[PDB]
Amino acid sequence: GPGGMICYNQQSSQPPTTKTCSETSCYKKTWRDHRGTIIERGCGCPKVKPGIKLHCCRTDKCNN
Amino acid sequence: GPGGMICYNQQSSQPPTTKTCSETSCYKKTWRDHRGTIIERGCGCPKVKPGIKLHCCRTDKCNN
Amino acid sequence: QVQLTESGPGLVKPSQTLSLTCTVSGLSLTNNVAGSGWVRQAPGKGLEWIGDISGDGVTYYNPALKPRVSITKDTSKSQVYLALNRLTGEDTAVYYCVGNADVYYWRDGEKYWGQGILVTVSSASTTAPKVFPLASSGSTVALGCLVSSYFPEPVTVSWNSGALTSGVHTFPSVLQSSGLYSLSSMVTVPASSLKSQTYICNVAHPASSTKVDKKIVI
Amino acid sequence: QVQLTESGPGLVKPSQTLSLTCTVSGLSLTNNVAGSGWVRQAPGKGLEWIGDISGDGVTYYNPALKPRVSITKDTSKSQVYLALNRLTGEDTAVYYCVGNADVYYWRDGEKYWGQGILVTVSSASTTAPKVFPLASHSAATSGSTVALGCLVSSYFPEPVTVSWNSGALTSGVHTFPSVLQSSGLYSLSSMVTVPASSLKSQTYICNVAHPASSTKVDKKIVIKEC
Amino acid sequence: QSVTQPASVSGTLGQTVTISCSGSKSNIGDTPSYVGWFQQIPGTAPKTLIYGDGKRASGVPDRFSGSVSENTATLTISGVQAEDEADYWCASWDVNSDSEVFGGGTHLTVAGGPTSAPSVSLFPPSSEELSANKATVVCLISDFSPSGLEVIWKVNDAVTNDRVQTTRPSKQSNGKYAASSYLTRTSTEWKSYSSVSCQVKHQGKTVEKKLSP
Amino acid sequence: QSVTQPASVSGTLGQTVTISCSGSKSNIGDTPSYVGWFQQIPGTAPKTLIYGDGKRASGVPDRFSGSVSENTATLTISGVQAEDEADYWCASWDVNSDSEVFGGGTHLTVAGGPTSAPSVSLFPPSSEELSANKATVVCLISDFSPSGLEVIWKVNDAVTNDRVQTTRPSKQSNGKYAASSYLTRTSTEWKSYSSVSCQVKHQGKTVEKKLSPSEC
Repeated sequence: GPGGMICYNQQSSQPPTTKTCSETSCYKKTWRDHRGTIIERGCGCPKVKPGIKLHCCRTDKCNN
Repeated sequence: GPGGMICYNQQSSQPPTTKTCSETSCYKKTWRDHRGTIIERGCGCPKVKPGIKLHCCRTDKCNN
Repeated sequence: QVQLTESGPGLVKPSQTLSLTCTVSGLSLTNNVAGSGWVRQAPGKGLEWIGDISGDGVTYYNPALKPRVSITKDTSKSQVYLALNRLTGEDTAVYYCVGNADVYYWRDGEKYWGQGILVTVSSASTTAPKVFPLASSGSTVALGCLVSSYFPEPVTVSWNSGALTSGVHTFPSVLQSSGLYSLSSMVTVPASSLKSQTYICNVAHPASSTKVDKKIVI
Repeated sequence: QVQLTESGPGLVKPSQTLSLTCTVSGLSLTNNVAGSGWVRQAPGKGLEWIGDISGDGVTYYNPALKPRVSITKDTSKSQVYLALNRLTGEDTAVYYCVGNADVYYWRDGEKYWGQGILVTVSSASTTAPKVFPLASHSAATSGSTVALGCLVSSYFPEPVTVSWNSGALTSGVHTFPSVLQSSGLYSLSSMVTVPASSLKSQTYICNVAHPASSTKVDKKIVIKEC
Repeated sequence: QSVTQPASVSGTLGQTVTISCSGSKSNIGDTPSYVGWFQQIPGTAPKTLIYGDGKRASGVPDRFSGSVSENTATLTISGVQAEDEADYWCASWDVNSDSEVFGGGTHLTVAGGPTSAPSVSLFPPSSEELSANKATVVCLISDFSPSGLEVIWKVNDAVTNDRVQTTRPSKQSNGKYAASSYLTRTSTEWKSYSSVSCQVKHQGKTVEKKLSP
Repeated sequence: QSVTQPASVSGTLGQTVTISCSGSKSNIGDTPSYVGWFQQIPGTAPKTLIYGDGKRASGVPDRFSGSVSENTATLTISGVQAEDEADYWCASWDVNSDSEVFGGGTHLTVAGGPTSAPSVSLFPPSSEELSANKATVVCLISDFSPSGLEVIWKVNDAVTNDRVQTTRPSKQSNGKYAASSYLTRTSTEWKSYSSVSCQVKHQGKTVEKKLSPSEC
């Protein structure tokens, strides 16, 4: 993006929302609960706990 | 994972193969070519260059 | 029912390796995201995580202890083993075996703790305790026995082999200038059952592998 | 037809900010995995990457320069801009604009270079060159051919170009590398070998160009007998 | 990684109380969330109150609850019973160090219960111990609340303070408190003294017991 | 991050040559692969020989090829020609520092061409320059191969080494080499000298040219 990497930050199947980020990376964690599959989107590429599937990428609006 | 995390290392759609790893994480890089999508599997969670979609996970043989 | 039972030496030499075993009943040592491991608490110190081994055999150790820590497991025997080398006095502590009944992700489930196993690191050798009697409202009287001059600190006390639990209290220990520990156990009893009922304590010093049974008669 | 043209000052003072522009023709400043940026080469030094801006506007800077570098772009104007502050003599170098025609991933495509722009960091001011003629009886390269030239003397900063007869004369021409005299100024020589018979029939002028001083000298080489 | 919790918290019976555990996004703030809260009565093994995502463990009273806001977690006891007086530990998992981190602990003192006078039992050096040329007079105070008291040994009839070692009070099975003090001398010292005495000061009261050879 | 390549490589005309670039798994060894190879003629801008995954750039001769094994990349010139004598740079992208890293450069000297004797052209100080109390004698050596030579200035007939500045030989458009030497004196010094001389030693031969001050 103009000011930094633009990236999705919505949760699970919510309406897509985007955030400007100072990180050059963007992430989509996914895990499971009694409720089902839970997805979480944001910037950076964080370290996760075992059981969480991490997917990160380094282009604008790539973490859908 | 008797001696470490066990994880897939096959390439693209080749027959699944596995290897033992001292890292506590395991990865699936995917990118594109004129030939199509190219997948690369291994252990750790390496940093990638823009254009590569990195997936990684921390359970035995999770990176299929 | 979950039951985690630690076993091992209560006294280890500063130039050895501390090896503890934990037998597990009621938990899974096979779930990929479930862990079982070791925490410890040293005197006047907080809880310190030692490490974990997962259902896949993957280990995660406390970075500050990584060079001396090895955790392994045998699911056939349903046991988890801890080994800590390059021992120091700072490694003297209560070691708890812990199990994580996780389901979907790391630490998403209930954590179960064991009773604990006190391990002392010293170049000194074990000293068995001396059990001395303590006898001297008029409706109820108080007796006891004082366990004197023992090392390391872990000592257990029972009364009438556990048959007597009402009115009983075992006290915390004390470090005398001599360098050994002493504690007192007591029970309040009916004045009427003084000459007709028997009052014995059972002291157990595991580090010296000793069990004393001392009759309290006035 | 790819063409990457750098523009900017050839002389900057140590307490200013170097601002360079690069006009791009034939490439895409819009592919998310394609970059366009700046490399530099200091005298007697190796190639040093300054930075890149991607089709998404994401920047990647050389960490060793990160606090002082800013790369931006104007896609409407098809231009990429570099800004480097806290300048020192160590920032004196040739700055190349570069473009990466990547397709599927970072740096998977061909790399295109601009012609480079020399930027000198100095508190000194520009000095235009004094073009002196070079003709001598002792310049007889061979028996059928003579050598003439012109010496570009005492100029600063270093970027200077030399032509002969406004580019009509290119055969037998050679411009030499520059030299730094004790004065702190630069000097170079350009030469051309010509037929001895044409000395009285052909005119031979050299055209020196000093861009930092916005000067163009034309020196006719006159072959006079004493 | 370090998580910090208050060193001590006080509450009255029936009052709602909170213990807070402050950390970082790498641990307490990591998602999916894990913040464990464990109760430990000094000298006991820890018992898990809250686990995982602020979930109450099996068999834990309803008054215990766990919550998390950003990088700060909080255990809430909604109506503190006196059985709740104890040490409380918070734990989390840090993803940057792949490690479980504990807080410094917080001692919860639940005060406001009924007052009880201390029963003092003063025992004499055993004939065997004196057969070892050592004398230990043993003062055992029991069944007293509040937790605090002062113990004073006296050799003969004046208070003397040499080799006196007292233990910090600890809860009993009935809910009251107990403490022990040991006066250690050489056998000759004891057999030479006219009278030793152990005095207990608690809640304004004074209970002295005396024993002589 | 740091990638290292040899400082110099030599090859004979027609001989196959390789320039190697050693790095790490974070850069040269990173997959998908990127290792660029660029040719630079001293004083010009670099041209891309190899790009991306060892792919040959547009218009680059077939004799240039690029390969990678583990963390070491290699440029292969199959049949070095005289035009190939030049500096060669390797570049890669390091993902741990998100940065492009270049090697130290490698100078390829293509030897085995025909030998040519140096033409020496000696030029005196111009009258304009002398009007400023400055004298610059200019010795221009041209059309010589191989590149190496020695320049010797002489005032009168004795060898002098003060205020002498020679440039390192450089290729000409025709393929031979050229060099320039400058003798700097004060106008009085020049007009006082009986004879200045520029001598060139090359391939065992010696070519001397001489000048003397005049009032032209």
